[PDB]
Amino acid sequence: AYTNSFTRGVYYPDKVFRSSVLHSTQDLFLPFFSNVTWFHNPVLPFNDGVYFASTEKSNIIRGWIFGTTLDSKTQSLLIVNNATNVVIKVCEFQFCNDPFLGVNCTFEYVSFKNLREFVFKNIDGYFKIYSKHTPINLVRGLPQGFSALEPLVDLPIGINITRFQTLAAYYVGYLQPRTFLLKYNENGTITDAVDCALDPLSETKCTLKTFTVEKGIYQ
Amino acid sequence: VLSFELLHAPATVCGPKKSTNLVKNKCVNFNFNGLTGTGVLTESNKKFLPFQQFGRDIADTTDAVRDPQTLEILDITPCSFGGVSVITPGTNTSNQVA
Amino acid sequence: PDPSKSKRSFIEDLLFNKVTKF
Amino acid sequence: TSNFRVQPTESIVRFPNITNLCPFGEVFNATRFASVYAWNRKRISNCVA
Amino acid sequence: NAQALNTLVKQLSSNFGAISSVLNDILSRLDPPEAEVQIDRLITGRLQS
Repeated sequence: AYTNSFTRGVYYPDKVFRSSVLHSTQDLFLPFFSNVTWFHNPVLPFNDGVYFASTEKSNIIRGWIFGTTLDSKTQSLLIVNNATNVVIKVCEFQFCNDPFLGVNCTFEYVSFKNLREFVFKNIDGYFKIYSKHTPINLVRGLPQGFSALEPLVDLPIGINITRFQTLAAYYVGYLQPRTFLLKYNENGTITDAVDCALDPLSETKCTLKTFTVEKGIYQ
Repeated sequence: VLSFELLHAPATVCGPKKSTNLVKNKCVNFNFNGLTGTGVLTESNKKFLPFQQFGRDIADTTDAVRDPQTLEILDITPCSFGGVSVITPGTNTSNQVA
Repeated sequence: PDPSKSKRSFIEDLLFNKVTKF
Repeated sequence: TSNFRVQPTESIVRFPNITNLCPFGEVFNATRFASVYAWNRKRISNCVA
Repeated sequence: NAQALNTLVKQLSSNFGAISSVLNDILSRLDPPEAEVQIDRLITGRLQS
């Protein structure tokens, strides 16, 4: 089953303040109007990077696991949530399909009313996480609206990842190497965007480095 | 016996760090977290988000920085500079110049 | 010219208004 | 004839403040000491010193 | 004239096949023999710009 992503999955690409300005970047991003997979469960591929989101109420989701095996032979990445905060470790566990009941390490760290959104990314220059939390209308499908995901951590771990698993409705999509245009308000904040490849009008906006296009013809 | 092991993981156990006093409103050479430059460092009201470290103008040139030892978001003005031109009457008539 | 004002004319003011790193 | 340029009056560096409380010298002034036959190992990492 | 000046400024950040367009990278990372080749690439680029 599938659902429309609208304009979600934008995130701050660098630790740079900009104001009242349009800036452009090429990176792994979720395409606009892409089909996310609908859920309300199995192990899934990571591809080059994961977008994950859920219609939260009481922080139901307990965590995530990432790796090549997720089943010993290497320290697979483990992430867990306690209250408003996060516990992280890399572990050679070999649990069955109930790792939440199952409960050689080289790294460890500790930090429908709502929508929570996350991006999980490998840069090869180590691994990073970006996030957002908002209220929403109680609809199961992702509402049409805009805000950017903000960084939480860099994990200096070097772990090989090709799949992930999870410990409300929820959604998964995949990042793609794409150019984007990003609008910054006065207060340093990404506040509108264009996916450059989406359609010829979007490509025109990105050709001009603008959001408004006057009448005419443009190469 | 104190042992030290170095692997491929990023080092998270360091010691004391490189830094100086911070001088406002004068032309100064500077480094912030490895961002080197020179100019007049000044105060600012520019609302950096908590993860943002540096700020840039429309032409990509740096205009602001976070002080890593405080909450201060500085604005960086370039060095004051300009062409120098000599006004002269013809040397056949006088040697005075401005 | 308007003497009450840069002592431009009225039509010169429209022209100076419409027309719009280191 | 030339370009004027107000010189750097002095030089500055800024990086984060290291300092934090981590039990590093706990093995120095401790009490529970074993022997060379069954020596113990204390892992002190993920902090500053 | 705005497009000309902004394009002339943005070309400072282009690498022209050199290791970095931030000149202080080359001056801190490489020894003078090699640094001269990387700077000469940036000079050739910025000058042609």
